[PDB]
Amino acid sequence: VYAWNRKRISNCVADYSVLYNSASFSTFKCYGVSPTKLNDLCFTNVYADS
Amino acid sequence: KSWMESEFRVYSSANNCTFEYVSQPFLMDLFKNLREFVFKNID
Ligand SMILES: *[C@@H]1O[C@H](CO)[C@@H](O)[C@H](O)[C@H]1NC(C)=O
Repeated sequence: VYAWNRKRISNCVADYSVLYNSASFSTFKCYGVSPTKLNDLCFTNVYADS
Repeated sequence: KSWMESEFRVYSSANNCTFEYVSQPFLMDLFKNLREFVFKNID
């Protein structure tokens, strides 16, 4: 966690519907946006912090 | 019986990358040819 990995995602078609239905998630909370609205939203960049 | 690239020394470091894109891999061949390009930085 102190060295959390960050991946920069850009210039690609994000597939939120398939991604959110792939595995089992014990916690899933979105703030400032709904999970299903992302299929209709466009963003400059994405940061994936794992 | 074919040239093979083995040296690339252009930048010493690369930090805080702001874009990256790689096209599909291919083979480059190692009467003339003219390659013209127009580079425009707008908006
Ligand atoms: C990269 O960005 C971070 C914060 O976004 C900053 O602290 C760091 O100094 C930047 N890297 C360089 C080489 O300036």
